[PDB]
Amino acid sequence: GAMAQNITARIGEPLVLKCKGAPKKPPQRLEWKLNTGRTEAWKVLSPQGGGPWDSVARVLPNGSLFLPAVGIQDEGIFRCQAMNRNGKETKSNYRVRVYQIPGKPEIVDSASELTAGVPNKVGTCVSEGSYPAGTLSWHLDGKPLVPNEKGVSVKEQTRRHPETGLFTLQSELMVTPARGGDPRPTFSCSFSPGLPRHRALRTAPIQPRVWE
Amino acid sequence: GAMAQNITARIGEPLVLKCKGAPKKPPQRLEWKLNTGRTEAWKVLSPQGGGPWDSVARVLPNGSLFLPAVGIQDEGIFRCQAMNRNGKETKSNYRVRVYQIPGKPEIVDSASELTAGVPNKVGTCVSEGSYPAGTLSWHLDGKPLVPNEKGVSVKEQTRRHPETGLFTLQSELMVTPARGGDPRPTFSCSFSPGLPRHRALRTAPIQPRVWE
Ligand SMILES: O=C(O)c1cc2ccc(I)cc2[nH]1
Ligand SMILES: O=C(O)c1cc2ccc(I)cc2[nH]1
Ligand SMILES: O=C(O)c1cc2ccc(I)cc2[nH]1
Ligand SMILES: O=C(O)c1cc2ccc(I)cc2[nH]1
Ligand SMILES: O=C(O)c1cc2ccc(I)cc2[nH]1
Ligand SMILES: O=C(O)c1cc2ccc(I)cc2[nH]1
Ligand SMILES: O=C(O)c1cc2ccc(I)cc2[nH]1
Ligand SMILES: O=C(O)c1cc2ccc(I)cc2[nH]1
Ligand SMILES: [Cl-]
Ligand SMILES: [Cl-]
Repeated sequence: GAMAQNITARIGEPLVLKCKGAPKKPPQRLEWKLNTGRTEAWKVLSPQGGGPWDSVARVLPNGSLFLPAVGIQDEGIFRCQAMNRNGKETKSNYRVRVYQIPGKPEIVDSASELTAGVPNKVGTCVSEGSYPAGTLSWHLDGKPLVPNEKGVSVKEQTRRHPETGLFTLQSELMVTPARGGDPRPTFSCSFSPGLPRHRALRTAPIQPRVWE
Repeated sequence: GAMAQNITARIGEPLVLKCKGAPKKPPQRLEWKLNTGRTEAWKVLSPQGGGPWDSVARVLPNGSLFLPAVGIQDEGIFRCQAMNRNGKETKSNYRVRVYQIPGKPEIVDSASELTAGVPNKVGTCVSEGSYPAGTLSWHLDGKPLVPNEKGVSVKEQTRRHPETGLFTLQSELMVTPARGGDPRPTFSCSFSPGLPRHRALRTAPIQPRVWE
């Protein structure tokens, strides 16, 4: 599309979008246009408001668009077009992407005993409540574990909450420890969000014992 | 009072205040308490809402307090008290101060001719639409002009808009130019807001001719 300001809105939280170039108070010649999961192509919202959209998004006195609680279906394009007292036309363009942070990831069914030279199920990492899905990754003593390599194998699984649409991730790690290695390695798991500039969450490490 | 987070809210703009430690969605055991120009001591606001206060401030689904258009009377203390699913009590304390930026200051009735050795009316600086009042200051070639020093005299005036309560400032500068000075000095005027970390606004300079 066109050049836009990217907005990352957290699910459940309010969102205010500024209509640039609008008078600070009524009277106002402005209109918002949005194309989201809630619309069939473009929907026009006006200061006068009215109808079902009043429960989703309303134009504020200063012309900004206000959404009291952002949802998954509010992802999309939000545009404002305004005329000021001097007659200049000003346009605002926002690309809104929504997200939710999962709870802290947890390692379940961890092994306490690993045999070197044979495949071993190390553990299962679980992360619940993310949007977008994001990914789970494993770490050995700080170094990321690369799947399908040095005897490392990972299986992954994704479920969706039937009501909220938030994602639960599950990742099982299997390793074949090399003969003559660290007898007490430290394994950990991290959740990486799908969105840029978002922090990664890490589990408490597990430290099984290995048989050389 | 108690330790608080300072909030500077612009008049006419929405304000969202987070209720820390609250569940992200209803059901919620929280309450807001506010003491502002609108209240007689403390007023309690609840998620259920209702009554005239619904037109001024409402608790959002995530527990935050939302004011669609802040006014002068909204200055004051805003507190939230919340219990989470684990039973921990969390308190939020906000000291809200409101403001409005005036229009660009202007010099009117500026003189084109100053006689050195006698008092001369240099000009009158005008700033309209500020809250809080703020102050007007004069500058000679970048250097601030200190009133009642070196033949400098300033007279000041403050008016209030009868409906909006915003302030209009007026400042008249008189100087006695020293014999043997800059034949074309540059005078300017600046508005300094009453609130900290807010930028100063400066007028276009005036450059009269001075009389040796
Ligand atoms: O209500 C009106 O008269 C009015 C609405 C509106 C929306 C965008 C532009 I550019 C001018 C406008 N004028
Ligand atoms: O009338 C409106 O709401 C409106 C239309 C429109 C077209 C391109 C861009 I960038 C912003 C816009 N805003
Ligand atoms: O029924 C109500 O009290 C009520 C719901 C609702 C949804 C979005 C907006 I903006 C204002 C609202 N008021
Ligand atoms: O002027 C008013 O009373 C007023 C208008 C208006 C529009 C959207 C929302 I959310 C709150 C509002 N309050
Ligand atoms: O009656 C209720 O449900 C209720 C409200 C409320 C507000 C703050 C705190 I700490 C506990 C609370 N319990
Ligand atoms: O125009 C309306 O129906 C309307 C007024 C109004 C005042 C405060 C809040 I929070 C929401 C509002 N909606
Ligand atoms: O979940 C609730 O009780 C609740 C809905 C809702 C919609 C608009 C506004 I402003 C405040 C709200 N609070
Ligand atoms: O109702 C109360 O007793 C009460 C609530 C509340 C919220 C924040 C702070 I700092 C002090 C408080 N006292
Ligand atoms: Cl539609
Ligand atoms: Cl009261």
